[PDB]
Amino acid sequence: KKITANQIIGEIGENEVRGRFLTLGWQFDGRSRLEAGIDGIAEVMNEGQPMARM
Amino acid sequence: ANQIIGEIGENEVRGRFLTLGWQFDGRSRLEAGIDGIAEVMNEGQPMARM
Amino acid sequence: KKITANQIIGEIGENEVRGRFLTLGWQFDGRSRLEAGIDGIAEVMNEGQPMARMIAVQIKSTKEGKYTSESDTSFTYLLRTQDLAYWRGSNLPVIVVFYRQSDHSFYWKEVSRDAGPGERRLNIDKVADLFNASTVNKLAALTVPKTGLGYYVPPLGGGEDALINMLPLTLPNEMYIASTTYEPRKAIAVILNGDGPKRFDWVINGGTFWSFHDPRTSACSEIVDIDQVEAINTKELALHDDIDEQNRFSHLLRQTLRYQTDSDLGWDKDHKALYFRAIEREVSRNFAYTSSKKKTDANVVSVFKNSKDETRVSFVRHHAFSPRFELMADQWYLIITPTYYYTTNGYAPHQFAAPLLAGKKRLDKSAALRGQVIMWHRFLTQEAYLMFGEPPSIHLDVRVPEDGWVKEK
Amino acid sequence: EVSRDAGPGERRLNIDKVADLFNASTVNKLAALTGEDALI
Amino acid sequence: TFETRIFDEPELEFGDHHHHQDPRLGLSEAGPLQTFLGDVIKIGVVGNSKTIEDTRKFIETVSSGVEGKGEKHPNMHPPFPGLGNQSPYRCRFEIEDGATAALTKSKLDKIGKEPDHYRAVEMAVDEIIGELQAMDDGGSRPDVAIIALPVKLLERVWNAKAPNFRGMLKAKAMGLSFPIQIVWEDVIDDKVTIPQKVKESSSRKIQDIAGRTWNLMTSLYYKGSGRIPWRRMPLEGEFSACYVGISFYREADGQQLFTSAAQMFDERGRGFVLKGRRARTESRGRHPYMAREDAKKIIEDVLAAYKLHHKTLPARVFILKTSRFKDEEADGIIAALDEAGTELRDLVWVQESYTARILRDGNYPVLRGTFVDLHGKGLLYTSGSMPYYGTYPGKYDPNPLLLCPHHTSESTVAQLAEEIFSLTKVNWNSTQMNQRLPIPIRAARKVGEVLKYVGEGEVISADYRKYI
Amino acid sequence: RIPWRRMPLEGEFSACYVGISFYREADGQQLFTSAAQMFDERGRGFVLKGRRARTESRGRHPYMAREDAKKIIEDVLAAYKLHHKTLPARVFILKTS
Amino acid sequence: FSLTKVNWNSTQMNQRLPIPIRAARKVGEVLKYVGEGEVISADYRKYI
Amino acid sequence: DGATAALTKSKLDKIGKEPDHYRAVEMAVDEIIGELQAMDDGGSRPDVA
DNA sequence: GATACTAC
DNA sequence: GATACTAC
Ligand SMILES: [Mg+2]
Ligand SMILES: [Mg+2]
Ligand SMILES: [Mg+2]
Repeated sequence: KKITANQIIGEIGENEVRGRFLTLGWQFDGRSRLEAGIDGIAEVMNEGQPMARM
Repeated sequence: ANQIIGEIGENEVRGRFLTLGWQFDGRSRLEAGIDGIAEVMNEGQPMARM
Repeated sequence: KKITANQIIGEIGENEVRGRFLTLGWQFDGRSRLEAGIDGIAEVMNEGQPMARMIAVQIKSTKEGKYTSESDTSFTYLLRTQDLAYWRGSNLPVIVVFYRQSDHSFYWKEVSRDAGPGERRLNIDKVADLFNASTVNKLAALTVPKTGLGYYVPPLGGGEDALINMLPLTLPNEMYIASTTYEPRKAIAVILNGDGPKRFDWVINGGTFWSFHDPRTSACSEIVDIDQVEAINTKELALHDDIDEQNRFSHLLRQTLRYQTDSDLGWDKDHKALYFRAIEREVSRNFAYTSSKKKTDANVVSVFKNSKDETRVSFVRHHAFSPRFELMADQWYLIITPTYYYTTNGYAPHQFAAPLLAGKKRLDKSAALRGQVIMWHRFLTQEAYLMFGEPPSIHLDVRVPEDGWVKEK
Repeated sequence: EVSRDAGPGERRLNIDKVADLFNASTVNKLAALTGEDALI
Repeated sequence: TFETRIFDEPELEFGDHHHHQDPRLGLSEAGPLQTFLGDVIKIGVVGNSKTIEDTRKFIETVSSGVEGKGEKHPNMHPPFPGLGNQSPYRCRFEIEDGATAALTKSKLDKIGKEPDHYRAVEMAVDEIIGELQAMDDGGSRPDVAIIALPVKLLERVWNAKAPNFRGMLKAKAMGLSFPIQIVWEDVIDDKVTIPQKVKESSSRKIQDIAGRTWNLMTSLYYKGSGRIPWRRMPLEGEFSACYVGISFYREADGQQLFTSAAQMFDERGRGFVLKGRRARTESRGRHPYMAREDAKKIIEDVLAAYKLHHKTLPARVFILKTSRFKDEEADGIIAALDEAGTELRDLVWVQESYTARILRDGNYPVLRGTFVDLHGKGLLYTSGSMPYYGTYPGKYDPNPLLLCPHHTSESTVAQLAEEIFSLTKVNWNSTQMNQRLPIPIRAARKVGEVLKYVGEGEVISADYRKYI
Repeated sequence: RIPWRRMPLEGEFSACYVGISFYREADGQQLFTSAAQMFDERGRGFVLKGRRARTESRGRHPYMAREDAKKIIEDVLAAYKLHHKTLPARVFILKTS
Repeated sequence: FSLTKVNWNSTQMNQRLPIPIRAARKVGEVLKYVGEGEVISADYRKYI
Repeated sequence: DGATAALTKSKLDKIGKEPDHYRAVEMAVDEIIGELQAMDDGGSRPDVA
């Protein structure tokens, strides 16, 4: 069961994008397995104030 | 505003784990105590050691 | 663009397994996209308190698929050799869960890695496992090491209703207190020598009949003047402060119960019990409850021959019980103490009876006691004044972890 | 690392730098456990 | 319906404030509560010329450590860690040479050829007491003595081929400087068996080699060192208390009944105090009930013993008795408490002969520590299916006990039941968890068996090591 | 609530602390006395109070009398028994004059 | 010497006087401006 | 947990035998007020008693 | 160019 | 022998 580096770099890129979204005061969330080539959803947030813009 | 810095710290710890590569996993909303469970991959061919 | 139903079925199965884990607590956690082998990690909770004990779980599901050798019990399944080794060099124990949507069925089984290679062929059953609230202690037993210096697991599962040995007694409307016709011991001899029906519904304490029945006929009014009848409310003596009235009412109740057997439940003296009587030499059966669960044969009287020859009789066993007639805060109660009795030629009191009683008391765990008290409640609850109630039920808070202990109590 | 092998526990972790950096330097160690005088 | 509760298993305080519920694991993990200042506990052996080397072989055998025979139940059968380095007592036991004595076969036959049953036991205890007293006044004084008995003796003192041997020897050894311990031959040598008086065509049985050693070494350490191994953990801010236990016994000449009492409390530092009294309390007839004056004197003595140590009077007094609190003996206690201004009081009768029981549908009985309020009384299950040993140790069904408070006690029955439940695993004689009776009742009963043979005008000590 | 307290030792006796000072009048020349009381709680706490009455005047010397010295001791001992249900084993008095 | 750092008015470590006399002086500082027949509180939070 | 006061049975027995009506009520309210005042001056002050 | 469903 | 996710 030898994994490849491809899944590693994909997970790393997703985590880094989530971290960059988090450090800007946004809200990013990933999807499941049945997703249709569509990754998670981001929400615009002010200083501790959600705006429900996705 | 401490929730955002806790989430940032957890994400950065997961990224540091994933950089060398150890298959870290987070937990749910009502977590109390242990924040995550990590594996040892050992340069591919992962082994169940948490 | 197009997605098959198989991944949908798998995702539904994983979600329902996660929900089944969550409905007992246990804080089930998901997994990333990089899974290989283990599908999830589950903690153990106790009423909201985490305990940091975790189990690895692999989830399998199906829709409309019939399992191999599907029957009531067999339920065989085949594993993979290459995946097993992944479960061999692991810290946490690994379990396998099977889910079916057609009958909404969950099952589980732990893979064994004791000393040798895996059997690769699971032979799970449906009576056990079944992934309900039961068998939750035997699942949680796979957290502690085999050495186990300390580190016990609290009794998961909450609440089970038990019962008590006590029986409420509803008293009749009236008694039949009468005039002074006292006799210390001849009061039993006059009815003993009489040709009328024999009754023991009376006691001589201060010159009174002390009867629940009408003293008009059936050989009851030959000792007392018939003109003296008294009955008002039974609110003067059964609910009265001093103790002499209480412990004479206890004897009145004991005599009333002693008369109302009519099965020749013979009264002994060394143990204060009613020790049955078989009319004919074989096993004498008794009450069957028939509560839509079982026929529940009683097999009360037992016959046992010698160790080598079936001709001579060794001993005959009967059931019995002892009453106490206790009380608190009105509503007099009855306490039942079950006991065994031994005879030799049917009608024989025996004289080496103590070792047999001790040896049988060494056996007969608490399930036999519960069954015997249920039998003795249902036997005599089928003329008047026998207004017995039901054994009161109390709801305990902690369930005894009987699941983690296999057998041979 | 929390010492999970002693008897009574011990608080007051003494975290020193360099030797306890969570980087590629320490990974196998992380995976190892699997009178004077005066006058008046 | 009825209101029911299930209490948790209480904790004990052993070692550096470390807490646990099993005495074995607590001692093996944190050591005793009060450590020995010295390093060596010296043991002397008195008996036959064959049992002395058996005792020595036992000591050097168990010094390295023995293993338990438990595979399915490992909490029930833990191994013995030894008597060195990894010791659970932080001390070493040594048999000093010159502190041992042997009984000649010339005089072990004269014991066996006496037609009367009385003088044989009398001369046996006189010989042992004389040897111990000769050992006392010299430079070979031990800390605790062992009286390991042969088999040929154990056909007259026990099998009688009729007074008691233990209750007379423990009464004649009250004036010595050290306690004594009695061991039979089977414990030290696992190749011999002893019959059981009547139906002699059998042999008595004992536990395995690892279960004996825990109790034996714990008792030896407590007897030799003098410091208690563990005590119950006190809770948070609570009023100071002094526990008194009262029981009765029968004199072994006739049918007269006597009374006994035991005191216990806490120390200003970290330590329990458990003791008796330096007096007897007469007979006053055959009844199992105490008078008024003796109860008042007992309460006064307990208060004085507390005030000598703490320099202040206590806040509450807790009294336990194996009898109903009559209306005459419940007034002397009130008067003696009101002469000192003690406010909170409690009086509880513990009854063991009760019939009511709780039944379950399974093959196992109820949990240990079940409480049901039966309209002002308490039904406590102090033995049951303990979920720490992994099973229910025993056969048939457990026996519960009833707690009945007096009408002048200011506490609900649930708090009193919990306090009684917390006072069970204080027995220093054994290291088992399934204990049924509270420590004050056990301590009041243990004094009486030794007080039975003391006599008139003799020395009575308040040390508990002369009775345990 | 109180932030910190002095750590007790092991084996001490129960004690209560009293402190006495003196102070002049508002504008005139008289001298009253003042007192404060202090002890330890049953659990994890501390008690530090003053009194509920004034101690009147007796002249211009910074010294108490035989009647004003008893009442402070009675109040201090009565405050302890309301909390610990028993008298203390030690009384500690501090003064400047 | 032990009863010096129990002053809740300050967080210093160089206190000179013990706590009871300091509390007595602090009470008497404000007890002199209370008129006759007025109320006196035993709470220490009204003096510190 | 610390803001709980229990009147002893001895005190309630003492106020059960005073044949003056006003006096017994006076001792009862004095006892309760003293307990409440001791609660007030301490560090376990509640919001409502 | 490797890992996850399920049916065959 | 059926449909999805990372990149080279
Ligand atoms: Mg799966
Ligand atoms: Mg002993
Ligand atoms: Mg200030």
